Amino acid sequence: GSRKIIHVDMDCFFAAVEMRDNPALRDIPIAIGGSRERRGVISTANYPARKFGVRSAMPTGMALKLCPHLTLLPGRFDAYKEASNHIREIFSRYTSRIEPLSLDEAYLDVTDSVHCHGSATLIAQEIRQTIFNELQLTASAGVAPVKFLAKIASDMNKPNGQFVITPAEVPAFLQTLPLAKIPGVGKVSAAKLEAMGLRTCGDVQKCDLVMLLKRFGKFGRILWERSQGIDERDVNSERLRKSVGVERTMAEDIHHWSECEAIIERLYPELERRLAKVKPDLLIARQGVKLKFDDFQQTTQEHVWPRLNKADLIATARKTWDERRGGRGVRLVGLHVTLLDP
DNA sequence: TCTAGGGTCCTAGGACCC
DNA sequence: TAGGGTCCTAGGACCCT
Ligand SMILES: [Mg+2]
Ligand SMILES: [Mg+2]
Repeated sequence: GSRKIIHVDMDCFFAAVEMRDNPALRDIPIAIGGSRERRGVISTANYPARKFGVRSAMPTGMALKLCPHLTLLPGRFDAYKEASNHIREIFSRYTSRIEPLSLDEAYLDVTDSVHCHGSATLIAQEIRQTIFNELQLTASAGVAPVKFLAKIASDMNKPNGQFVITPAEVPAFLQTLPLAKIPGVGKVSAAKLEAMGLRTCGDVQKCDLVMLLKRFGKFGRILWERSQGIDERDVNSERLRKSVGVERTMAEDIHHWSECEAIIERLYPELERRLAKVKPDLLIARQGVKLKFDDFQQTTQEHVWPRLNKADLIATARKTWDERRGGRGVRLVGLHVTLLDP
């Protein structure tokens, strides 16, 4: 009983939308990201910019040093949300078994699909073609028997391509697969694994589950499982958002409580507006604040609270400011709510 | 170069309950 | 009756763009 999992992933999503809506941007290096003066980072870049080394999460000052002609865009999030809604509606034409992971990607379980003669390869191709036909954006896709391999596979033939891993091909694929390619294995984990001589899934296959469990806890079981292609996580179409946050990094650090309070006055109506979209009565489980300091340590303090309330967020930020700032500049202020459970 | 803003999930100590 | 359970909370790795 092998499943058929597709992972669909839009190509250079934000930049692809901006190029479609303004073809003057198609052939020059562009990126969505905050300006160097706004102390921004790159959200994403198109391929002309990626050629210079520009990457997501790169500080904008670095991207502009690599690519002096980089054209920087602020982002049009309703445009991306509209594209997201459209591709999820296209997914629904093939299956209801859809787990979105972000605006531009989703897992599909097409095990029980009768479309395209049961071929997940052809379903993926048809989805990608339909997306191009109806949105004039391209997507890539990965097909595999489990989630994480499908998600890895969708990167292998990007842009505008796809890659299929059959069960017969899984062992050879895993043997030299870098651990850092597994979603959830990030820089810190890959470095700790590298330092004990573990770089690939083939390396972890030579390890004892008990050792990994002592050395990493539950993460060690996930590493053990993924390194032999085990991933029983079902595609789940019923996940719901659990939190809403609004935060801003200032162009210059602030050093005075008056400046912090003034920023919160701007953030609060935005938090209220976004909460009201999903919870019109503003009823919540917790609310709280975030400060990030000029040396990049960050603190959050949140608490049980029944309904979004500005004065309590200001009061809480004042306590955090007085108690934890230690004369440092503050580069970021944020507000936060935790939503009621169901 | 100088480090975003939207989030999910896991950990772990103490409070609290029995 | 010596420890078994379950929330509150802060922090941090990690994910997407
Ligand atoms: Mg993408
Ligand atoms: Mg994606």
